[PDB]
Amino acid sequence: CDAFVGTWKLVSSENFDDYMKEVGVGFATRKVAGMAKPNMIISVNGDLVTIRSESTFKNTEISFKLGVEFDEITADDRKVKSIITLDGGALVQVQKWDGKSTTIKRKRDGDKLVVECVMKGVTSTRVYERA
Amino acid sequence: CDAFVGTWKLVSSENFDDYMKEVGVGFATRKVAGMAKPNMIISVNGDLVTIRSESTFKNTEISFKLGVEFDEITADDRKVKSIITLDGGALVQVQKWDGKSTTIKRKRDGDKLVVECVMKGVTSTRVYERA
Repeated sequence: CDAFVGTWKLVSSENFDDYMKEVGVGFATRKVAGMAKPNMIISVNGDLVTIRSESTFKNTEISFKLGVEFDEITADDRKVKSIITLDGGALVQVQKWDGKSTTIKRKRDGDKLVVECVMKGVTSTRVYERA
Repeated sequence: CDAFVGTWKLVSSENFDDYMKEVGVGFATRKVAGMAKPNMIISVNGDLVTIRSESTFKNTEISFKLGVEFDEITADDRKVKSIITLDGGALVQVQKWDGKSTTIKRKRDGDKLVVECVMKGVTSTRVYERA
Protein backbone atom coordinates (compact mmCIF):
# COMPACT_ATOMS: atom_id res chain seq x y z
CA CYS A 1 0.00 0.00 0.00
CA ASP A 2 2.93 2.35 -0.67
CA ALA A 3 1.04 3.87 -3.59
CA PHE A 4 -1.27 5.64 -1.13
CA VAL A 5 1.44 7.19 1.06
CA GLY A 6 1.54 10.99 1.01
CA THR A 7 -0.45 14.19 1.54
CA TRP A 8 -3.56 14.73 -0.61
CA LYS A 9 -5.86 17.70 -1.28
CA LEU A 10 -9.54 17.34 -2.19
CA VAL A 11 -10.19 18.51 -5.74
CA SER A 12 -13.74 17.36 -6.49
CA SER A 13 -16.82 15.95 -4.75
CA GLU A 14 -19.98 14.41 -6.19
CA ASN A 15 -23.09 13.08 -4.41
CA PHE A 16 -21.47 13.49 -0.99
CA ASP A 17 -24.58 15.07 0.52
CA ASP A 18 -26.72 12.15 -0.70
CA TYR A 19 -24.24 9.72 0.85
CA MET A 20 -24.17 11.52 4.23
CA LYS A 21 -27.98 11.70 4.22
CA GLU A 22 -28.03 7.91 3.77
CA VAL A 23 -25.66 7.15 6.65
CA GLY A 24 -28.03 9.30 8.69
CA VAL A 25 -26.10 12.55 9.07
CA GLY A 26 -28.01 15.52 10.46
CA PHE A 27 -29.01 18.37 8.15
CA ALA A 28 -26.84 21.03 9.87
CA THR A 29 -23.59 19.07 10.16
CA ARG A 30 -24.21 17.66 6.67
CA LYS A 31 -23.81 21.19 5.29
CA VAL A 32 -20.73 21.94 7.39
CA ALA A 33 -19.21 18.65 6.22
CA GLY A 34 -19.96 19.43 2.58
CA MET A 35 -18.24 22.83 2.75
CA ALA A 36 -15.04 21.18 3.97
CA LYS A 37 -11.99 20.51 1.77
CA PRO A 38 -9.99 17.99 3.89
CA ASN A 39 -6.35 17.01 3.60
CA MET A 40 -6.09 13.23 3.79
CA ILE A 41 -2.58 12.26 4.93
CA ILE A 42 -1.81 8.55 4.52
CA SER A 43 1.28 7.11 6.17
CA VAL A 44 2.85 3.75 7.04
CA ASN A 45 5.17 2.60 9.83
CA GLY A 46 5.89 -1.11 9.75
CA ASP A 47 2.67 -3.10 9.63
CA LEU A 48 0.70 -0.10 10.91
CA VAL A 49 -1.09 2.14 8.42
CA THR A 50 -2.37 5.54 9.48
CA ILE A 51 -4.88 7.72 7.61
CA ARG A 52 -5.11 11.24 9.00
CA SER A 53 -7.86 13.56 7.77
CA GLU A 54 -7.64 17.26 8.51
CA SER A 55 -10.67 19.44 7.88
CA THR A 56 -12.37 22.63 9.08
CA PHE A 57 -15.15 20.24 10.11
CA LYS A 58 -13.23 17.71 12.25
CA ASN A 59 -9.72 16.21 12.41
CA THR A 60 -9.80 12.40 12.47
CA GLU A 61 -7.03 9.82 12.67
CA ILE A 62 -7.15 6.07 12.32
CA SER A 63 -4.19 3.74 12.71
CA PHE A 64 -4.63 0.10 11.76
CA LYS A 65 -3.22 -3.16 10.45
CA LEU A 66 -4.65 -4.65 7.25
CA GLY A 67 -7.20 -7.44 7.64
CA VAL A 68 -7.58 -6.78 11.37
CA GLU A 69 -10.92 -5.45 12.65
CA PHE A 70 -10.74 -2.23 14.68
CA ASP A 71 -12.92 0.28 16.53
CA GLU A 72 -13.50 3.71 15.05
CA ILE A 73 -15.44 6.86 15.89
CA THR A 74 -16.26 8.43 12.53
CA ALA A 75 -16.29 12.20 11.94
CA ASP A 76 -20.09 12.25 12.17
CA ASP A 77 -19.72 10.57 15.58
CA ARG A 78 -20.84 7.06 14.64
CA LYS A 79 -19.20 4.24 16.60
CA VAL A 80 -18.35 1.55 14.04
CA LYS A 81 -16.45 -1.69 13.49
CA SER A 82 -13.98 -1.31 10.64
CA ILE A 83 -11.76 -3.58 8.62
CA ILE A 84 -9.48 -2.43 5.82
CA THR A 85 -8.15 -4.72 3.11
CA LEU A 86 -6.00 -4.36 0.02
CA ASP A 87 -8.52 -5.74 -2.47
CA GLY A 88 -7.83 -5.51 -6.20
CA GLY A 89 -5.04 -3.00 -5.63
CA ALA A 90 -7.40 -0.69 -3.71
CA LEU A 91 -7.68 0.08 0.02
CA VAL A 92 -11.17 -1.21 0.79
CA GLN A 93 -12.66 -0.23 4.13
CA VAL A 94 -16.00 -1.49 5.35
CA GLN A 95 -17.77 0.07 8.37
CA LYS A 96 -20.35 -1.96 10.27
CA TRP A 97 -22.67 -0.44 12.90
CA ASP A 98 -26.23 -1.05 14.13
CA GLY A 99 -26.91 -3.68 11.45
CA LYS A 100 -26.04 -1.12 8.76
CA SER A 101 -22.96 -1.21 6.53
CA THR A 102 -21.00 1.25 4.40
CA THR A 103 -17.89 0.66 2.28
CA ILE A 104 -15.18 3.19 1.47
CA LYS A 105 -12.90 2.50 -1.49
CA ARG A 106 -9.57 4.28 -1.95
CA LYS A 107 -7.96 3.62 -5.32
CA ARG A 108 -5.18 5.11 -7.42
CA ASP A 109 -6.08 6.30 -10.92
CA GLY A 110 -3.06 7.94 -12.48
CA ASP A 111 -1.89 10.87 -10.37
CA LYS A 112 -5.25 10.99 -8.53
CA LEU A 113 -6.64 9.28 -5.39
CA VAL A 114 -10.29 8.34 -5.96
CA VAL A 115 -12.50 7.75 -2.94
CA GLU A 116 -15.78 5.93 -3.53
CA CYS A 117 -18.23 5.86 -0.61
CA VAL A 118 -21.18 3.48 -0.95
CA MET A 119 -24.26 3.10 1.26
CA LYS A 120 -27.33 1.26 -0.08
CA GLY A 121 -26.78 2.11 -3.74
CA VAL A 122 -25.84 5.77 -3.26
CA THR A 123 -22.24 6.51 -4.27
CA SER A 124 -20.13 9.55 -3.43
CA THR A 125 -16.97 10.29 -5.38
CA ARG A 126 -14.19 12.51 -4.11
CA VAL A 127 -10.92 12.95 -6.00
CA TYR A 128 -7.66 13.97 -4.33
CA GLU A 129 -4.19 14.81 -5.65
CA ARG A 130 -0.75 15.22 -4.07
CA ALA A 131 -0.35 18.45 -2.14
CA CYS B 1 -4.34 -15.14 15.28
CA ASP B 2 -2.21 -17.18 17.70
CA ALA B 3 -5.31 -19.01 18.89
CA PHE B 4 -5.41 -20.92 15.60
CA VAL B 5 -1.77 -22.08 15.60
CA GLY B 6 -1.31 -25.85 15.85
CA THR B 7 -2.18 -29.23 14.33
CA TRP B 8 -5.87 -30.19 14.13
CA LYS B 9 -7.76 -33.42 13.35
CA LEU B 10 -11.23 -33.50 11.79
CA VAL B 11 -13.79 -34.87 14.24
CA SER B 12 -17.15 -34.14 12.61
CA SER B 13 -18.64 -33.02 9.29
CA GLU B 14 -22.16 -31.89 8.42
CA ASN B 15 -23.64 -30.85 5.05
CA PHE B 16 -20.23 -30.94 3.37
CA ASP B 17 -21.55 -32.79 0.33
CA ASP B 18 -24.30 -30.18 -0.14
CA TYR B 19 -21.68 -27.44 0.07
CA MET B 20 -19.35 -29.08 -2.48
CA LYS B 21 -22.31 -29.68 -4.80
CA GLU B 22 -23.04 -25.94 -4.62
CA VAL B 23 -19.50 -24.82 -5.46
CA GLY B 24 -19.86 -27.14 -8.45
CA VAL B 25 -17.76 -30.14 -7.44
CA GLY B 26 -18.07 -33.24 -9.60
CA PHE B 27 -19.96 -36.27 -8.28
CA ALA B 28 -16.92 -38.61 -8.20
CA THR B 29 -14.42 -36.29 -6.50
CA ARG B 30 -17.20 -35.09 -4.19
CA LYS B 31 -17.35 -38.61 -2.72
CA VAL B 32 -13.56 -38.94 -2.46
CA ALA B 33 -13.46 -35.55 -0.73
CA GLY B 34 -16.20 -36.54 1.71
CA MET B 35 -14.38 -39.72 2.77
CA ALA B 36 -11.31 -37.69 3.71
CA LYS B 37 -10.36 -36.76 7.29
CA PRO B 38 -7.77 -33.97 6.75
CA ASN B 39 -5.22 -32.60 9.19
CA MET B 40 -5.30 -28.81 9.05
CA ILE B 41 -1.98 -27.41 10.28
CA ILE B 42 -2.03 -23.67 10.93
CA SER B 43 1.23 -21.83 11.48
CA VAL B 44 2.63 -18.29 11.63
CA ASN B 45 6.03 -16.78 10.82
CA GLY B 46 6.13 -13.02 11.17
CA ASP B 47 3.32 -11.40 9.21
CA LEU B 48 2.90 -14.55 7.11
CA VAL B 49 0.22 -17.07 8.06
CA THR B 50 0.25 -20.55 6.57
CA ILE B 51 -2.62 -23.06 6.58
CA ARG B 52 -1.55 -26.53 5.47
CA SER B 53 -4.21 -29.18 4.85
CA GLU B 54 -3.17 -32.80 4.53
CA SER B 55 -5.68 -35.33 3.25
CA THR B 56 -5.93 -38.64 1.38
CA PHE B 57 -7.72 -36.53 -1.23
CA LYS B 58 -5.19 -33.72 -1.83
CA ASN B 59 -2.52 -31.84 0.14
CA THR B 60 -2.95 -28.07 -0.10
CA GLU B 61 -0.96 -25.19 1.34
CA ILE B 62 -1.67 -21.49 1.41
CA SER B 63 0.61 -18.83 2.83
CA PHE B 64 -0.71 -15.30 3.18
CA LYS B 65 -0.77 -11.96 4.94
CA LEU B 66 -4.03 -10.76 6.53
CA GLY B 67 -6.08 -8.25 4.55
CA VAL B 68 -4.01 -8.81 1.40
CA GLU B 69 -5.69 -10.45 -1.60
CA PHE B 70 -3.94 -13.56 -2.97
CA ASP B 71 -4.24 -16.22 -5.68
CA GLU B 72 -5.22 -19.74 -4.74
CA ILE B 73 -5.87 -23.05 -6.47
CA THR B 74 -8.40 -24.83 -4.27
CA ALA B 75 -8.37 -28.60 -3.68
CA ASP B 76 -11.20 -29.06 -6.19
CA ASP B 77 -9.00 -27.22 -8.72
CA ARG B 78 -10.83 -23.90 -8.80
CA LYS B 79 -8.66 -20.84 -9.44
CA VAL B 80 -9.86 -18.17 -7.01
CA LYS B 81 -9.08 -14.76 -5.53
CA SER B 82 -8.85 -14.98 -1.75
CA ILE B 83 -8.62 -12.55 1.13
CA ILE B 84 -8.43 -13.55 4.78
CA THR B 85 -9.31 -11.24 7.63
CA LEU B 86 -9.49 -11.48 11.41
CA ASP B 87 -13.15 -10.47 11.77
CA GLY B 88 -14.88 -10.77 15.14
CA GLY B 89 -12.07 -12.94 16.50
CA ALA B 90 -12.48 -15.41 13.62
CA LEU B 91 -10.31 -16.06 10.54
CA VAL B 92 -12.71 -15.14 7.74
CA GLN B 93 -11.71 -16.15 4.23
CA VAL B 94 -13.71 -15.23 1.17
CA GLN B 95 -13.06 -16.85 -2.23
CA LYS B 96 -14.14 -15.04 -5.40
CA TRP B 97 -14.16 -16.71 -8.83
CA ASP B 98 -16.25 -16.45 -12.02
CA GLY B 99 -18.72 -14.02 -10.43
CA LYS B 100 -19.41 -16.57 -7.68
CA SER B 101 -18.39 -16.22 -4.03
CA THR B 102 -17.89 -18.53 -1.05
CA THR B 103 -16.84 -17.68 2.51
CA ILE B 104 -14.94 -19.92 4.91
CA LYS B 105 -15.05 -19.10 8.61
CA ARG B 106 -12.54 -20.52 11.10
CA LYS B 107 -13.43 -19.82 14.72
CA ARG B 108 -12.39 -21.07 18.13
CA ASP B 109 -15.11 -22.48 20.38
CA GLY B 110 -13.53 -23.84 23.53
CA ASP B 111 -11.00 -26.55 22.70
CA LYS B 112 -12.47 -26.96 19.19
CA LEU B 113 -11.81 -25.30 15.79
CA VAL B 114 -15.12 -24.78 13.97
CA VAL B 115 -15.06 -24.33 10.21
CA GLU B 116 -18.18 -22.90 8.58
CA CYS B 117 -18.30 -22.99 4.78
CA VAL B 118 -21.08 -20.97 3.14
CA MET B 119 -22.16 -20.84 -0.51
CA LYS B 120 -25.59 -19.41 -1.41
CA GLY B 121 -27.32 -20.32 1.84
CA VAL B 122 -25.89 -23.85 2.18
CA THR B 123 -23.62 -24.22 5.21
CA SER B 124 -21.12 -26.98 5.96
CA THR B 125 -19.77 -27.43 9.48
CA ARG B 126 -16.56 -29.29 10.27
CA VAL B 127 -15.13 -29.43 13.78
CA TYR B 128 -11.44 -30.02 14.51
CA GLU B 129 -9.46 -30.53 17.72
CA ARG B 130 -5.76 -30.49 18.60
CA ALA B 131 -3.90 -33.59 17.45
